[PDB]
Amino acid sequence: RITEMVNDRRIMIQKLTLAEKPQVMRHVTTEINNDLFFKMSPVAQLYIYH
Amino acid sequence: MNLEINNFAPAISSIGSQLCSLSAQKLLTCRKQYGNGAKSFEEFYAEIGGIIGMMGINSQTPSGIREAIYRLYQSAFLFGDIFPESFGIQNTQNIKPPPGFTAPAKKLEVVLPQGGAFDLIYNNGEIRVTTTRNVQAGDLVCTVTFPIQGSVIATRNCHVNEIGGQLTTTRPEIIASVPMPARTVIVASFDAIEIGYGEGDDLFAIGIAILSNRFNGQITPMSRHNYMTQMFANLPANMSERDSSAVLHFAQAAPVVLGMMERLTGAPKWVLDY
Amino acid sequence: MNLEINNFAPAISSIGSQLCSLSAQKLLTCRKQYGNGAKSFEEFYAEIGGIIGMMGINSQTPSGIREAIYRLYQSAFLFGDIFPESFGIQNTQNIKPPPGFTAPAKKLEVVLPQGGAFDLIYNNGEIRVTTTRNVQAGDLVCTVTFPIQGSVIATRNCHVNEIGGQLTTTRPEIIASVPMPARTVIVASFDAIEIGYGEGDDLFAIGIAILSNRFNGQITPMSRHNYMTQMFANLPANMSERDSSAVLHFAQAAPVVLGMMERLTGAPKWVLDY
Amino acid sequence: MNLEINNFAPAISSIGSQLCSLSAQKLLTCRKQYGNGAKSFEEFYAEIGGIIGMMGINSQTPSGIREAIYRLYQSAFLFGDIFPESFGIQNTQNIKPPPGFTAPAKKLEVVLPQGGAFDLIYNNGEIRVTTTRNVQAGDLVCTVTFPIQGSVIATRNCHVNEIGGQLTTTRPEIIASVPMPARTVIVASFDAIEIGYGEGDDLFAIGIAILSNRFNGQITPMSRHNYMTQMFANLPANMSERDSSAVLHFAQAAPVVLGMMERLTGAPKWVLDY
Amino acid sequence: MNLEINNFAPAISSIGSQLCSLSAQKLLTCRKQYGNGAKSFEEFYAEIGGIIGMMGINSQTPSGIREAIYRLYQSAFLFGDIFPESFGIQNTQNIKPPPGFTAPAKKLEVVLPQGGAFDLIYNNGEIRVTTTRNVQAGDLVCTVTFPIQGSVIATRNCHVNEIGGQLTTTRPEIIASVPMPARTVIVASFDAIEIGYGEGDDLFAIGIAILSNRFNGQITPMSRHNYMTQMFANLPANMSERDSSAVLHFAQAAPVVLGMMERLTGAPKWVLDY
Amino acid sequence: MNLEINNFAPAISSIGSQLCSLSAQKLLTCRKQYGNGAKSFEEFYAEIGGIIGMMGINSQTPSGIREAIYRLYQSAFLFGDIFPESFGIQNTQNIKPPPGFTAPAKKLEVVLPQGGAFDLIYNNGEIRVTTTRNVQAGDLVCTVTFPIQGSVIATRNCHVNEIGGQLTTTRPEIIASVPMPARTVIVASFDAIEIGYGEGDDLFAIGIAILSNRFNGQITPMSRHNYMTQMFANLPANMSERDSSAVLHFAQAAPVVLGMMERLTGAPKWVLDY
Amino acid sequence: MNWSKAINFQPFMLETRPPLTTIPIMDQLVEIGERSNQKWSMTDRLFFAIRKINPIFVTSSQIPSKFDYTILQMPTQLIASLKETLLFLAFSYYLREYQDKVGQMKFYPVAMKNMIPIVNYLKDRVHNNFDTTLEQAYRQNVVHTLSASDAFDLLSGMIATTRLDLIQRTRICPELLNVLNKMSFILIYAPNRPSILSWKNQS
Repeated sequence: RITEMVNDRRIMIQKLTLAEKPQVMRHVTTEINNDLFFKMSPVAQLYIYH
Repeated sequence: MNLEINNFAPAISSIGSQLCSLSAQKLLTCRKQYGNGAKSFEEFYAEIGGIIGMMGINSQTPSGIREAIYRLYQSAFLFGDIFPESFGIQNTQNIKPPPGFTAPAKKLEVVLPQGGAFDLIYNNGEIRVTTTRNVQAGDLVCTVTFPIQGSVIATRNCHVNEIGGQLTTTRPEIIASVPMPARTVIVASFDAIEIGYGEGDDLFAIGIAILSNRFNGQITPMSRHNYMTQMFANLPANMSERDSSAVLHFAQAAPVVLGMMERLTGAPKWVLDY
Repeated sequence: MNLEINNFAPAISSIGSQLCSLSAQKLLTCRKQYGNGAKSFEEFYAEIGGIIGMMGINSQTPSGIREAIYRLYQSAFLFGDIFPESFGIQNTQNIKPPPGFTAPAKKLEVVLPQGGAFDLIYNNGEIRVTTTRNVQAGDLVCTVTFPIQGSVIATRNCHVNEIGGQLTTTRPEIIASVPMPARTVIVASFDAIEIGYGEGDDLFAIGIAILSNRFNGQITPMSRHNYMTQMFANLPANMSERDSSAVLHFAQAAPVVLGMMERLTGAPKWVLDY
Repeated sequence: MNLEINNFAPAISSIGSQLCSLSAQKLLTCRKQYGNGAKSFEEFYAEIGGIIGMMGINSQTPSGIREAIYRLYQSAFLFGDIFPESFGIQNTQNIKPPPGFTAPAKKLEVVLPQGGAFDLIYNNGEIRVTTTRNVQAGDLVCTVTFPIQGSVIATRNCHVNEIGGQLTTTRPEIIASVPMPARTVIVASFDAIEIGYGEGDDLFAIGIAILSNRFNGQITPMSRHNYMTQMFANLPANMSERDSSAVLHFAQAAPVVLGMMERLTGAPKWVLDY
Repeated sequence: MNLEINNFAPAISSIGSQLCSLSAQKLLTCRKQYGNGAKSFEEFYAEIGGIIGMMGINSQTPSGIREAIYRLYQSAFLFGDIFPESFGIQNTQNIKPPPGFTAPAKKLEVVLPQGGAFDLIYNNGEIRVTTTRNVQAGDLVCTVTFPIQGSVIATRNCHVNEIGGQLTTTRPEIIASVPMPARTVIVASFDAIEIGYGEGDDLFAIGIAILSNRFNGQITPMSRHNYMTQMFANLPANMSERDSSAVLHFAQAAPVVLGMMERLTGAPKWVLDY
Repeated sequence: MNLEINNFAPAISSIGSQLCSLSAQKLLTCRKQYGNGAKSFEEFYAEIGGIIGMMGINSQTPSGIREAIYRLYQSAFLFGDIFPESFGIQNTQNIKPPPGFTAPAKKLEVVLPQGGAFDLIYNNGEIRVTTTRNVQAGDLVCTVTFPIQGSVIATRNCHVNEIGGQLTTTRPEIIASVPMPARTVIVASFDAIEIGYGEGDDLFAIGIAILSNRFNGQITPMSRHNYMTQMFANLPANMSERDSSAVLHFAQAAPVVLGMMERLTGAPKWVLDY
Repeated sequence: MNWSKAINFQPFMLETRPPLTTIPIMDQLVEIGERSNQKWSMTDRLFFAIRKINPIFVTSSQIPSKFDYTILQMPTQLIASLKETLLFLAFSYYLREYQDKVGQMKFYPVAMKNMIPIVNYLKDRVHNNFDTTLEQAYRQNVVHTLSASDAFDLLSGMIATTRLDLIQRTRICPELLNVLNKMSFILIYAPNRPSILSWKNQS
């Protein structure tokens, strides 16, 4: 997953040892939409100023 | 539609069906949390609706899963012969049964005998033939080539093998029961289910065109019934009834997922609950 | 194809052309830096091709660009009248001159005068007229309705107002010079350029289908020549020729960019150099 | 002209096209910054113009790129079954789509039916046949063997499959539409594009001789149209339209870049913008 | 037109073409970053469109480039054979090659043998003559005075030297091959390229007027084809193809750039990539 | 083959011959140092070879020596009168004598006197004429217009001025020795050396084409004998025999060196040892 | 001029690669075959090894292939023998150390004669012994019953190249020399003589 993202950077990761490939780990990624904060609000001027 | 199906089709089809199910679940989840706003729903889906990860596929765009579907479809239904046969037979990894077929049998496919004694006209779930000449009672007049399972209703001047109103064999044969003169009629109605899934037919129509634009020489737009009949008739001769079910499930689920990624509506149960 | 063009079309067309230009320049840049790898070029473009520096797109994905193109096209060519005709926009926002037309005039469009005295057939770049009756020298035989500019070659039994080989006006009319008996033939060939752009016809063919799927009732698939002739015919009469070019550039560029985003080949110089 | 296209032609052609594109970009970059001084343009170019970072080149001079082009062309198109082991062809996982064709279809290729009913001649952009005997409307009179795409203009006494002025199929067939007497004439003009590239023809002319001096027994100098027709006719039938374009782009770009290296003028857009 | 070309025309042309390319590149550079505000594009270009580092130019406004172009054109092509000491000419031998010609040869220029034996009429790309009297096989019919390179199509009742459909010599001669009596007609079509650059014809028409309003005694408005035919006819006999190419490139680039500095549209490729 | 040789030609030729000899010596030195391997001989020559220490020529590339030869040849034989210092060539009276001519005389050139008294046929080294009428001893029959020098063998029925077997004059004239009736034949053979050099004919064949592709309006491909005769017939009348040899040496060495730079074979002795 | 010091690019080896779009999918199937025991060697029990030798006729180079399981044949009508089959199997096993793992393309020698009847014949009559190996069968059948020259001629006839071609190509690439040495072959070169062949045991 890390080596397959396409961006401005070339990611290189040394190949994993045949034994150390199953090793488990936890990586929590949030799944939530952020588009509901950017509506039109009666306090938008306050947001801009602050 | 000309195509060849190798013996690795069930293994490819399991992965394809899992990918389709994951994409459908992702679409529904992103659909239930869509707040109306400046960003349209198509843009909203493209941003965080194509990012699905599993073994093999590692793409975070709807184009990525579209290309994954293309690769799986080509490797399963259009590539000639993947490996020597024994390599596939000795596979130990197991697969998961697909959901049962739910497509109603309306235009049931039957073939007349070589004699040409009868004429065949179709209706809704009903085959009626007339006799040009006089024929003795107790001989085959029609046999079913497309597999069918279910109850039997409204049989006149013909007999079918059934107990308690339910058909016994998957390929029923219609035989005469009483001597008849020429120009008579024998009918046979069926409340049955054929191979395929009835729901999500709108998505199939627009997904078959999408995957026909790519494999133009092999796949052409057609009806779902004809597509399923041709796919069933093109299956390899030696295959268990468990594997053919998975192959057909993937063969029908690929176009509906392709069309569902275009029209951002819900997914059918047979795709979602795999 | 029925459509209503308002007085605000140049302002929307400037934004549309800028968006198309920026989208094309990004594709050539992404196309130049692709390195063969597991990820296909379609996914590689879809992951970074939408990040462009332009206000008015609410998404960093190709879907955002596609929706922006759709809304600009609908506002400019299909919505109808926006605001009173006295509304002042040209004073504060000036537009940029679009590139000059490059489409060769092969099927030049002319209209015969009333009276049925002439026979019209078409050719590669010329028109020849057959007289059904006797005609006196110095009268109209044809006149062009689709504007044209360029040189003139091989005029026979007709005279066209020109100096030094160059046509004096954008709408020439063909007149005779010698009395002609019936069944005579008069020809007029032009090495000239019609309204439109000549490059990117493969992209236009699929882009027009893409945008005809959405506006099914309004826009229909057709060749580029017919599309541009109808678009020029639907322009408001009270509009400058400096704004008509700006409208037509976007009118042809939108299908080209829509079809370019599907077939990820290069871009024409006219879309890129705006 | 004899040649056997090997079964890994697209992979060879991707590397060849990338090499040609890099050479063209280097040429124009050196050409823009050549300030008039003591050295002429060719000493300036032959000193920094060959330093390209790419696998397979064993020199930093234009001679190295010329020899790489020779090796790639011989491996891809000629009878020699030599695999270039020093380029990156073995590690290729994906290819990039080539630019769309832009060659005008002036001499379109047509094959007559075996009957002998018609005589065929040629014009700038059309064909016309004269019937020798009475022919009833509704049968073939001509068909194009060379793929074409575009619009149709000035058809007479014949019907072609088209909607909105745009041709439907890539190989249209011409059929009579009116019963006609013998000696009747029928025409069909096309505003279409054939397989090939229209720009850089002098470079092609001066490069085909360069690559025919070396492969004298396999390649003879000829026009671009004949060369492209022979290359297309020698393509295998089991080829996708996306791979065939990749093969043909390199097949035409190799002579163009070879002649470009001789006369240090510009380069066509379809070569540089690959 | 009346005009005298001196022996040092290539030296002047090599500076004029460089100045034209510099101005066009600056135009596109400023066109890319136009703010689209209250100021028009004309004011923007007049404010920041100048060149500051070239010896010979005395102002940082576009008017300086215009005045330099006027001086160079007058020195190179007009009656006054004045050597411009103000621009720095160090070697009159060094000349960067110009891009190859791209102008299609529609109205090909041919001269009759002077025996009054044939009638000449023109078409889109072909000439065709009718025999006034009896003619025997193997004698001259037509010959071209404007050099032409390309392919040959639809050769009927005549012979031209050709190898693989490609013309051998740059000035082909048409000779009859069969004894042809009774006022027959022969045709000869060429898919070739004449002298000059087809692109940017709109700018040439507006720039030729600009430079004829100044040199009205020597230059008159006319079409590009006639202008180039006369310019090529006025070239000295002691002139190689390497030098005449530069002379003609500047001769066409000067009006195009003069008209481009008025209508601030894009620039043709052959001007930008010199 | 039209050309105008200036009177300053020896000054240009003394530099051109030195450049050619230096290039040939460098080619030999780097040719003896090549080990068979990955790089072809062309790459090896283009990289390590081609480095000469010569003033006035600031290029160490093969292309640089190529265009130095182009410039020197154009100045010396085509432009017309031109001062050597203009191109940076120092003009000095003190120069080196060129090597002596070694071209074997096979087709010696003669001109019959007026009146049609005799008819001439050619042989490998001899001329034989037949008397169409009666002729008395003591009148001219033939005279060589191309200067010749060497011994005379097998002189029959005629007399030439010679002592000890050696021709006394560079332009011998044949005079009949005894009157002859009845259409006999007189034969004169020679073992002589004409103007030019014998070794290196293979290189000349391609060098003349190389320098004819550039100066096509001045030079055409031909044999070495014809080229030498045309060059000799165009020298200015008032010049010594020392300068003529210096001019002709470069006149022949430029094509052979241009050809030697293409086919990287050896070089003739008359080029190396200058 | 056609010649290379690379073993993979010799005239008797064929390059193969799946279609360029199906490459990722065929990788998963190779891992599926690695999960099962789908690999033949010259050291494992011949009873197990002979169960996984299934030569396939080749009609095109666009075929998937795994390095430790695939052996190829061309469509023909000739029938191979036991000695030719053993020689080809040993050749293909010892030729796979130089296979290119990093790239997407695989190279395999092709068998001129049909080996399927011989493989079926052998598979029908092999018992589950703990010590019999494929290398043991090769040593008992080829080395101990044939001269080196006859076995070399058989090997040359089992691939397209003629005997003189093998002897010539062995001098350019040392990898081929090592491969033949693993098959117990010895080459002795002397001036003014053709090359002579001997087994390793007798040298």
